[PDB]
Amino acid sequence: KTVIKNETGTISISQLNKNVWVHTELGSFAVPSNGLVLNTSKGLVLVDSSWDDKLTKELIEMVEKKFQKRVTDVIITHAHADRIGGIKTLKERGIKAHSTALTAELAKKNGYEEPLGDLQTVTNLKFGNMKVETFYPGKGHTEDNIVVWLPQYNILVGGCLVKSTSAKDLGNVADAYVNEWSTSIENVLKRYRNINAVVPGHGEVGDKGLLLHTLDLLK
Ligand SMILES: NCc1ccc(C(=O)N[C@H]2Cc3cccc(C(=O)O)c3O[B-]2(O)O)cc1
Ligand SMILES: [Zn+2]
Ligand SMILES: [Zn+2]
Repeated sequence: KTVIKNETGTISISQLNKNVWVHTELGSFAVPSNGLVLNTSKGLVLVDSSWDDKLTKELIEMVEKKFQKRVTDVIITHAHADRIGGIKTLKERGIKAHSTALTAELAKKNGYEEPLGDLQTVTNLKFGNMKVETFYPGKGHTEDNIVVWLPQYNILVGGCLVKSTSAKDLGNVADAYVNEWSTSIENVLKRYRNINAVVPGHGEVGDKGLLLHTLDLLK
């Protein structure tokens, strides 16, 4: 798979297909974090920003240069820093920051600028030719965590709800609901029965197996 790094190695993008890339940044907490870059005919769309504004700026600038179009939209998958840390950069550049109402409320509570709160339990978006579904499966990693589905590729962005193979514990559970997290995972497995790739919030891209791994970690 084609991989491209910033001048520092702190930012990397890896191609999943012609129009879909994973973006990965190193923040301190040293912790890598994943999101998605969608190359569409109407502009770039990101799933999740990054740890802070410095990295988010760098990310945007890298993909805008490479793909020769603007970042127009970002989907924020919950209100923690690795997801929403760059929200100030998005707002001041006129980049639309989509989220559930709950994610927006929690962002505000925690002193972040507010994303749009436009996403429902199920929301279907289209950016040029690129179809994007957002789904709130229930509480897990956080009370507000959502997943993102690309039905044209059967690619699932699990976010921090979904642990990577390298993860040997549930990680940061300060704001988690460990009794509901299994049901929420099961809700994802029920909705998306045929998955080609699953992108975890941290770690290597996997498949449906990452969902099953997460269930085992919850026992
Ligand atoms: N409510 C206090 C609080 C604020 C922010 C964070 C936070 O930014 N957590 C992120 C960074 C991180 C650091 C280490 C592991 C994970 C993980 O996904 O498990 C991980 O993902 B989080 O979204 O929880 C946690 C608690
Ligand atoms: Zn989190
Ligand atoms: Zn996380």
